[PDB]
Amino acid sequence: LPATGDFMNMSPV
Amino acid sequence: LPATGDFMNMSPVG
Amino acid sequence: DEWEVSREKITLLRELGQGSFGMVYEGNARDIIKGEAETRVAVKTVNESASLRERIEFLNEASVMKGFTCHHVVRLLGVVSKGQPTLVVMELMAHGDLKSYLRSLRPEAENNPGRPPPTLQEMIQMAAEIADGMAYLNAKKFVHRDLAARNCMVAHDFTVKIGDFGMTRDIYETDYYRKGGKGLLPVRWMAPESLKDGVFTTSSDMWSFGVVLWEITSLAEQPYQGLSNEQVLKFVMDGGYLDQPDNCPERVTDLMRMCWQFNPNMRPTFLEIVNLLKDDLHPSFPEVSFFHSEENK
Amino acid sequence: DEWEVSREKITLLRELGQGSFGMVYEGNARDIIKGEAETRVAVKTVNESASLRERIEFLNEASVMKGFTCHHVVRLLGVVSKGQPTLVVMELMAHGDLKSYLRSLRPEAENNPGRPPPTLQEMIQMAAEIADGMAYLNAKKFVHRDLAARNCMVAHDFTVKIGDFGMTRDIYETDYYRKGGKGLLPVRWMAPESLKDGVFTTSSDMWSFGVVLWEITSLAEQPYQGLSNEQVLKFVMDGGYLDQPDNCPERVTDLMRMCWQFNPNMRPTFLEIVNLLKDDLHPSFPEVSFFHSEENK
Amino acid sequence: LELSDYPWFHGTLSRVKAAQLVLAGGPRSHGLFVIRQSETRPGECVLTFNFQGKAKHLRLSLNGQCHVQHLWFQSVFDMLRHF
Amino acid sequence: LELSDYPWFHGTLSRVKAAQLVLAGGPRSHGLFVIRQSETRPGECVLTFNFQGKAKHLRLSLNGQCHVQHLWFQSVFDMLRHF
Ligand SMILES: *NC(=O)CSP(=O)(O)OP(=O)(O)OP(=O)(O)OC[C@H]1O[C@@H](n2cnc3c(N)ncnc32)[C@H](O)[C@@H]1O
Ligand SMILES: *NC(=O)CSP(=O)(O)OP(=O)(O)OP(=O)(O)OC[C@H]1O[C@@H](n2cnc3c(N)ncnc32)[C@H](O)[C@@H]1O
Ligand SMILES: [Mn+2]
Ligand SMILES: [Mn+2]
Repeated sequence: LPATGDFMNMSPV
Repeated sequence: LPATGDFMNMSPVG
Repeated sequence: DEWEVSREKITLLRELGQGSFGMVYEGNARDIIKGEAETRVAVKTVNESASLRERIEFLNEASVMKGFTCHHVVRLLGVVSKGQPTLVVMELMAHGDLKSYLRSLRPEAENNPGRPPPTLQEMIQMAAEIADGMAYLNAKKFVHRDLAARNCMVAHDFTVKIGDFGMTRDIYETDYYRKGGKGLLPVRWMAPESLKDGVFTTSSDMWSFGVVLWEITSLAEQPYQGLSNEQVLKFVMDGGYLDQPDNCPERVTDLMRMCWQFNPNMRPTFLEIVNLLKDDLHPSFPEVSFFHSEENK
Repeated sequence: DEWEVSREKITLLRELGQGSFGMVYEGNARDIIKGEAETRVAVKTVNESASLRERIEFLNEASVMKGFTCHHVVRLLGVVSKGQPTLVVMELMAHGDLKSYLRSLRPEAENNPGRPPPTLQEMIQMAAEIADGMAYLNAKKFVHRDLAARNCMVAHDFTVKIGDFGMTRDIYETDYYRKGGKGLLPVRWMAPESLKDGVFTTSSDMWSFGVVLWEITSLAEQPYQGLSNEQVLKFVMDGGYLDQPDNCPERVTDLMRMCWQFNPNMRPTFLEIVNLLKDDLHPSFPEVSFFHSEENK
Repeated sequence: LELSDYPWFHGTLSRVKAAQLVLAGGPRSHGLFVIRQSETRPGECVLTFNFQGKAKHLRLSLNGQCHVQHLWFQSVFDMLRHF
Repeated sequence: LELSDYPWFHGTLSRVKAAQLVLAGGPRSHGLFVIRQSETRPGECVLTFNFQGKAKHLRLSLNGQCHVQHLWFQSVFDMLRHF
C-alpha cells in the first residue's frame, strides 16, 4: 500500500 | 544555639 | 520523556494503513489531553524486522514533532518507549492522506465519495494551509525534504496538514542540509540542485510544494508519468519541469511557475505564498494560521 | 525535579535544632526510599526572614548533595520546592553533630552520656571516616570549604559523616575556587592561603581537617581560644598554628603537623590519610569506604 | 570579567549580520567568529563562525559558572588577533 | 568525519595527563587544547585547555548533530597548527 516506488536509491550526480 | 561566632564577614587580605 | 505515556492508556482499534517499516493503527488514548477522558488517535509502530537505521528514523520523527505546535502540522500526542513495541501517538487525520483523498475525487474512482473535484477556492485553501504549515517548519529552522501529497494529511473537517517527518532535518546551523552518501530519495519531487548536489533548503521544499500543487490540480496523477527515475533526474537537472494539468486555474499555474524557477533564490518563500492568498481564505484562517500568529515576528 | 517529593508525604515530628537561618526538624517520609513505607528523616528549612543570599546557599547545599552517593557523606533524600516553605529532606544523623557529641564526653559535661572520652582507636575510626568522605568529595571535584566538627555528623552507630554543604563549590574547571568579595568565612578553620587570597582547594580542606582532629583530641575546645578573629587571621597568615591538646596521641599529632604545612602542596591528600589508617580500622570499613570502592580508580 | 566586556561578544547582532561579518574576507578569514544572543531561543547565545568561507551557527548554553568558557573563547580570539 | 578521526580528539586520555599535555610549554603554549572523554560523566566529553599556563577543563555535550561543533574545533586547531 505504501508508495515505495516514489523513492530511488541514489547519490548526487 | 548555632555557632554564628565561627564566621567573620571578610574579604581576602594580601 | 515528559511525553511518555503508559502503554495501558493506549488501546488499538483497527489498522489504518501499512507504512514502509511499520503499521499505523487507529486507537484510543485515555487522558492524553488534559480535559479529555479518551481521545481517538493514530499510532505508529515499527515492525520487529525493522533495521536500526529505520528505528532511528522512526525515533527522529517523534523527536522533531516534540517541538512543534502548529494547526497545519500533524500534532504529536505522546510516546511509549517503556518496553517494546515503541508507540508514537499523534493526532488522527480522519480523512487520511491528501493523495489518496485527491484520487477519490476522480470521477472514475471506485471509492468516489459523493462530490466533484476540488474547487479553485478549495484548492487555494489547501495550498495556503500547506504553505502555512511549511512556513512554521522553516521558521523553526527545519527542512522537510519530503513534501508531497502522500505526506499531506486531511482532517475530519478537511483541513490539510503537513505530516511524515522521517526525512526532516534541523538546519539551524547552516540553513541547508547536504546528503553525501546514497539513500532513498523522492526524486520526482526534488529540486534540481538537490538531485545534483544533494543540498536541501527551504527552497528545495518550495519546489516540492509546486509539485504538490500539480498533484492537486491533476488529482494525484503520477508526476513525470512515463519517464524512469533516471530520466526524470536528467530531465529536471537539465531545466525541465511538469506540464500544466487539464484546466488548471492559471492563478495556480502562476504559483507552480514561481516554484519551479531553476535558481533556488528565484523561488518564493512559504510566508510569501500565504501572503499572496491571505485574502481569499476561510474566515477562521487568521485564528489558526502561523502566518497571522504572534510567533511570526 | 527528579528529587521532588509531595509535601503530603512529609510529616514533621519535633525540632532537632536551630540552624543559623533555618530550623532542622525530625520527621517521617512516606515512600521516599523504594522498599520503605515510611522513613525517619531530618528536614531542613529556611526562616521567612532569611535573606536571598542565605536562600541561595540553602539551595546550593541541596543541589550539590544530589550528585553524592557515599556512606560517609550525609545523604540527600528529597526536596519539596512546590510552594513555600521549601524542604530539604536528608538522612537522620541520630547522634547529631560531632562537636556537640565530643563536648558531651567532657567529664564535667552536664549532658555527659555514660562513657569516657573517645579512645585512640575510636578517634582513628572517626578520622578515617571523615577523610574517606572528603576524598569522595574531592574525587567528585568539589571543595567543601567548611569542614569542622560542627559540620560532621554522627550516626546511630556512631559512624561519622560529612555534612553541611552550604559553602561547597564545584571546582571541576580549575581545581580551586576563589572568592573575591566579602562574605562570612569560618576563619578559625581556614588555611593561610585562603585567608590571604580567598583561594580554596582540597588542600585548604585538608588544613580544616587538621583542625577537626584537634577538635576531636581537645573535645571540641574552641580553636585559637583567646585570640579574636583578626588576631587569628594575622596569627595564621604569619605561620602560626594550634598547640597539641593534652595527652594528644603523637600519631594524631603527626597528622595535624602534615595538615598544617604552610605550603598547600606540602599537605597530604585525603586518600593518603585513609591509606595511612586503612589497617587499624573496623572490619566493615572496606565494605563501605569510598577508598576501597571500585569508583576509586 | 563579564560577557559584555569581551571583544568577541556582540550582543544583539542579527544572525544575518553576524554571518556577513565573519564571511567578509571569504576563506581567508577562516576561523573568525563572534558570539551573539540567540534570535530564536531567548536567554541563549550562538557562536557564529567562518569555516572555509562558509558561515556556521552553533547554539550554546551561555550567559554564572561561565567564566572558564569565557576564557576559552578569549584564548581563541587571542590566536585570531595574531593574523 | 567522526570524532575519532580528528587530531585534537584524544579518546580516554586522563584529565591529569591531559593537563600535563597542554601545560608542557607553559604560558607559551597558551591556547593549546584537547578533547577527551570525561572520566566522571560517562558519554560526555571534556575540553582541556591551557590558559596563560594554567590548565582548564570544560564539560561539553558532545559525541549525530555534532558535525558543526567538530568543524569549530578543527578551525581552532587549524589556527594552532600555525604556531
Ligand atoms: N516517502 C514517503 O513519505 C513514503 S510513502 P506513504 O504512503 O506516505 O507512507 P509511509 O510514509 O511509509 O507511511 P506512514 O508510515 O506514514 O503511514 C501508513 C499510512 O498511515 C496513515 N497515517 C499516518 N499518520 C496518520 C495520522 N496521524 N492519521 C491518520 N492516518 C495516518 C497514512 O494514510 C499512511 O498512508
Ligand atoms: N558554618 C556553619 O556551618 C553554621 S554554624 P552550625 O552550628 O553548624 O549550624 P548550621 O549550619 O546553621 O545548622 P544546620 O542548619 O546545619 O543544622 C542545625 C542542627 O540540626 C542538626 N542536624 C543537621 N542536619 C542533621 C541531620 N541530617 N540529622 C540530624 N541532625 C541534623 C544538628 O544538631 C545541627 O546542629
Ligand atoms: Mn509518507
Ligand atoms: Mn553548619
